[PDB]
Parts: sequence; C-alpha cells; structure tokens
Amino acid sequence: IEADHVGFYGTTVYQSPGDIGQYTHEFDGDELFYVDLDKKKTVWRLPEFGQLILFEPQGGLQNIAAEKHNLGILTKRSNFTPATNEAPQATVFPKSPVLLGQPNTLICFVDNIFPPVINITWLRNSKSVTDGVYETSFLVNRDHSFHKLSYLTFIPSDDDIYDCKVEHWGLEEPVLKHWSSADLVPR
Amino acid sequence: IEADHVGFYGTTVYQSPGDIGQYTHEFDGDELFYVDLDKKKTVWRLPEFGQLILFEPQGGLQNIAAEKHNLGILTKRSNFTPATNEAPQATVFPKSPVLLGQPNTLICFVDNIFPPVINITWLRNSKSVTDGVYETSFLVNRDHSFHKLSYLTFIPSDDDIYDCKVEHWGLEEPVLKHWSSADLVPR
Amino acid sequence: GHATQGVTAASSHERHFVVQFKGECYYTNGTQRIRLVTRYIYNREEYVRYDSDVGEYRAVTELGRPDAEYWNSQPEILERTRAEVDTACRHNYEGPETSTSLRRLEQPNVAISLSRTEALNHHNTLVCSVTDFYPAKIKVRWFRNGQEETVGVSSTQLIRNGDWTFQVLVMLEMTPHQGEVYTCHVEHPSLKSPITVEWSS
Amino acid sequence: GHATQGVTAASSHERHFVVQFKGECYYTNGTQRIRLVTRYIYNREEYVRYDSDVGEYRAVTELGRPDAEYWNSQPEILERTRAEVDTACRHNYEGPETSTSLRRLEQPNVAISLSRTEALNHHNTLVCSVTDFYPAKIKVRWFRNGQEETVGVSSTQLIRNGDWTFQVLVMLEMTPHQGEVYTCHVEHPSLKSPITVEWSS
Repeated sequence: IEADHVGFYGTTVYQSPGDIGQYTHEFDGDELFYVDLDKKKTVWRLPEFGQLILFEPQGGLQNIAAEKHNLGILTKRSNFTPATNEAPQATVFPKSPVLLGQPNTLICFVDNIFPPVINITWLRNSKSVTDGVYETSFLVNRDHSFHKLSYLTFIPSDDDIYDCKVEHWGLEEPVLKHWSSADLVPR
Repeated sequence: IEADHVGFYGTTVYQSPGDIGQYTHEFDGDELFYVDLDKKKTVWRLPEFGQLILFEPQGGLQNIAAEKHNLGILTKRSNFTPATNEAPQATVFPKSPVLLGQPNTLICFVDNIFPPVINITWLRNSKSVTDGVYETSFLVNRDHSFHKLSYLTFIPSDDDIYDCKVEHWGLEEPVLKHWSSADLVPR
Repeated sequence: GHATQGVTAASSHERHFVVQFKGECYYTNGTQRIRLVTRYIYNREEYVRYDSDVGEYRAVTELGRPDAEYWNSQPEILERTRAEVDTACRHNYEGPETSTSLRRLEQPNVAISLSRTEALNHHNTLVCSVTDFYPAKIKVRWFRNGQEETVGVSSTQLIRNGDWTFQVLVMLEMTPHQGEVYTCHVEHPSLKSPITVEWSS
Repeated sequence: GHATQGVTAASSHERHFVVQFKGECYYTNGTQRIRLVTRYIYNREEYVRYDSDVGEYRAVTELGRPDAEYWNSQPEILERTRAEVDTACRHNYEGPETSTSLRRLEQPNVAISLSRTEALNHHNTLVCSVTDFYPAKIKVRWFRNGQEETVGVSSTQLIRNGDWTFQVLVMLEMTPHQGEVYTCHVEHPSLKSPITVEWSS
C-alpha cells in the first residue's frame, strides 16, 4: 500500500527437510539484522545500529518455533504439496565507477530465489576466490520469492575475469555471470 | 505586441519653442546611440558597438527635419493645443551592493517626463557634485512620456548625504530624492 | 534492556516444504498513519492475514480458513495481534528507526563519463554516476554552459547496493562543442550544498 | 559604408508643443516573424500609424485622418514605408543586432545579506543580490542545506540599470539554525556553470 516507510518486523522462514529456519528485520527494503539461531546472537548489518538499539534473540527463536510448528500443520493440510523450484536471475555490478587500480566491490544480485536454498560463489580467472566475501540473508520479495546479495572486494584490473557462480535446484547447471574490467563478453 | 525582441529604429522628437530635437535608437528597452545634431556625430552608449556597426547621422538629421515640418503643420491642425506638463517620479539606487569604501555608482531613474525638458543634478552633503556624472538621452515610454537615467560615481561613506535634484515645469519646487549609506531618512 | 520489538507469529491448532511469516508495518506522514499487515505463507501461497483496516484475521486462500476462524476465536491472540500496531510499529518507528534508519545520511559521489562509446557521428552520452548515497531521495540536473538541459536527460532506475546505499546513472543526450561546459548538479539531504562536477574537452 | 539603418519619418502636406515619430520593430522566433509599427505623436497623442498586419496608414485619432489619406495616396511613401520591414527591421536584426545586442553577455555577481533587519523573532530574510547581468534571462534558486527551498522565495522586479545591465533581489523566508547552509544558485547564459554563494552563522 501507499506508505512513506515500511518496516519488516518479525519476518520468519522455515523449511522442513533439514529444519532450516531464518529470522530477520528490514527497514525500507534494507536488511537490519538477522539472528544466529546457532550462537543465539542478534547480528546487525550496520553494526553501528546495534550499538544504539537492541533485539532480544529469544524473540526470533520464539518465532522460529511458531513457524516450525505451523509448517508441520500446513504440510498435512495441503496434502503434502511441496515447493516449486524457480529459476533465479543473477546480475553483477560494481558499487562504484570501476577505475583501474582503485579498490572497489563487485556485487552479485540474485533474484527469484525459491526455495530459499542457494549457493553463491565467486571465481577470478576461473578459480574460486574466497576473499573479503560477504553475503546478505535471504531478503524477502513481494511475490514470496527471495533475493540475495554477495560481495567481492577487488582492485580493478584488465587482466582478470570474474564470475558469480549461482547454484540452485531450479538450476540445471551452475549459472556463471561474467564481469571483466576490459568489457569481457563471456571469456 | 508579443515579441521576443523589439528594436526602436528611427525614434525622433521635436519641440517648437527653442527648436529642440532629438534622435536615437534602442534595442529591447536599452539606448543604442544618439546623434549629436550639433557635431553631427553618431554617439554610442556602448562604444564597443559603433566599432562593429555604423549609423549615418544624415539619417537622423533627415528625420529631425521631417518632425520639425510636421510639428508646424500639426500645431495648426490642433488649433494650437499645447503640451500638458506632467509630474516626474524619481528613484535613487546603487548599481551594486553598497559596501563601505568600495567604488560604486548611484543611479537616479526619473519617470513620467513630459514635456521632454528636464534638469537632473546631484548634491553631496548638500552641495553640487559635478563628478563622473553621466546622463542618458530621453528614453521613450509606451504612454508617450519619457524617462531618464543619471549616474554618479562614488565610494560609499556613512558621512555623506546624496540628493538627486529634479527640476521640471510640472515641478513646483525642485524635488530632492535622498540617499545615504547610513540609512538616511530625509536629512 | 529491550528496544527493538518483533511481531509475533501465531501458532495454529491440532519432499521440500517452506513457510514464511511476515510482519510488515507501513508508515505515512510520520507515526500519524500506521498500518499493520501480517501474512502466513505456505511455500509461496499466502493463506491467512491480519490487516489493520480490517480488524481481524481473514483467509486469503481456502487453507487459511481454519486459522482465521480459530485465531479470531481466541481473544488473546486477536488482542496480542491487534495491539502490535502500537507496541511494535509505533514503538519501533519512534524509538529505533528515528535514531537509526531515519537519521542515516550517505553523501553521494558523482563522476562524469563520455558514453555510447565512440567519437561523434552520434556521440552524445554523458553519464553521471551518483553512487553510495542514502536515503533514496535525490534530484540530478544537467547544465549546458550556464543553462539547464531538460530535453535529452535519461535516468537509469535506482539501484540498491544492499549495503544501505543507492546509486543511479543520469545521462544527457548530446553532440559536443568546444567551449562548452556540461555540469552534473546533485541535490540530496546528506549534502550541505548541492554538489557539482563538470565535463569539457 | 552604412550598416545600421533607421526608419524614415513621413512628412505631411500643405506655448510649448512637441511631436514624436516612432519607428518600432518587433521580432519573434528570430527573423521568422517581423512586424513594423510606426507612430506619429502630437504632444502625447498618437494620430497616424502604419501597422504591418494592416498594410497601410490608419488614423488612430481624428487628426491623423489627413495624413492617412494622403500618404496612402502617395504610392512612393506607401512603398518606402511598407518595405522598411526588410530594409530596416530584417536588415538590422540580421546584421547589427546579431553582432551587437544579441551577443552581449554580462556575468552576474551574487551576494547574500541578512535582512528584515534584526535578530530573530521574525528574522528570516536572506536577500541575494544578483547584479550587473545581461541579458534579462535568469533563474535563481535557494537551497537549505542540500535541498531546494520552494516555499518562502520572493523575487523583486527586474531592475534596469540603464547601462545595458540588470539586477534583481531574490529573498528567502526563514528562521535560521546552526548547522544550516543556505545557497543562492544562479543560472544565466553568460555563465559557464551556474554560480553559487552560501550563508551560515
């Protein structure tokens, strides 16, 4: 609806096989934090925020327990209708103007993710680069699919080629989204 | 009428008692030049203009002769109806922000002038100041009255008072428009 | 010891599957207008919802019926839910958001580049890149040697970096000239004065 | 040896008094639309006129009749007059004006001052003085610390110095604040980039 701002305050997700669940908060389309259901710690996207306000993890866990229960009930009520795998869409782009030799960050936006299970990875000159890499939580979409962001720090260079490997069940073979400082049409 | 630009190209004025006549050209409300009917020289407002174009004074004189003739004829046709003296309006203002000690120019705009005969003068601390003084020609007005501009160069100072003396027949006593760097309400 | 509150998920009665619970709160004109919408999704199908403008639970699909019926039966659930509007939405906005998201200011960085790639048979596109700004509110103008260029301005959609910052590309159509200066004027709440950048040669 | 032409005053047939002859030419959209109006004034009364859209002399008052009749009688006068539109108006605009008035550019000088004179019970007026510019085309905007102030802007009428330059005063309504920066943005054809000025403290 018409709104000047919208806060997503209680967002929970649960998947049965594997007892996979997630809990987050967003404000105006941006992720506020997520709760480590393992460490039981409220982790902030902007760490400066948790310094001025705080969320009690039990609030999330309590919501995980609700959806876990509801999951079981709904599954049976549906006559065990399973989720339908969708095909994600990925797009790679730099946070700022790519300037040869100037430190930057590559961004990989993957959309239409469902179920909320996926593998986002980076390759430089065709080899995995686990390097100042970050990955958002599953950000919610209005059509009940999710989207995700992965980051790769790098210093622009014409002699390297970058790929964002996206693997999903709605995926036949790993999708490789290309990016090069020289405009490298597919490699 | 609706126009993007308007050039006043042939403007002539003639007054009988005294054989007083004037000839000018304007473009978009600004005075281009006037012809010294005495020296017989085309004098430019912006001297940079006459350097790139030129007007032949005989063109003006020829127009003065036309109006001088027409004057005689019209006077009789009117049954010698004379001109009606109007009361001029004066306003003094600085070309730029008055800043104590910074060279500036005072401007005296006198409007509703008719007949086109007037005396515009300047007084500092109540005494005539004939000092880098300039005066426009009689600029034409849409209602067939004229307006005029007089200039006085000066370096702002709180200890002096300036007046623009305006004398006209439609004038009972000299009008004195005040101006002071300290805001000097009438002196 | 507890500032930011989260909306509570109501529990019902009695292959790969998923369920999502969504507590969303929309605000307009401050806290003057606050609406609370909560949804219960099975896989990708929303079945039960609680809407402020409605007053209670309603099934959006046939399988949301059992829950709408029951939860509206239970006065507690109904009251906990109905009140979250103040306890969670009004609270969070007043407290949290106003000292966190509502005060975030990221000053944009503008750069100008010659585009549509080559040299002049149809080469016009000046791309101004305004990046790393927050919030999404912004105004970009183009100036050709003193005056503003209204015709020939093309802005790309607002991109969300995901790190709480945006970026956008505002282009200007052209066929250059020597002696011409094109300026990229950006107006944003993080700045103290609109910022500028200029292209020539 | 003769560039700028002047419109010729037609002579008629057969206390303080005055007469004025006015040759005026209006142009719109370049030289595409040119209209020539000439007037004969006695004292302050226009009696005969020649209008492009009319094709001949017409009396505007009863004493302009004898001349309208006669001059329309005389094919020469009528033809000299009727043609001035090209020989004088089109000519002058093409030749003279285009290398003189139409190319004049005077860069404005802006300054900001605290107005309405004292200190803060109702003291708001920021006066920006844009002076000594040419032509009269201009756009002035006000910015309060990053964004533009639309409400609370008051522009004085355009003043004509008489020396082929203008000036105007654009004010902004206010009640200051520490940390605030107000900017005076001027857009003009003489500039290469809009010019700025800022007030604080």
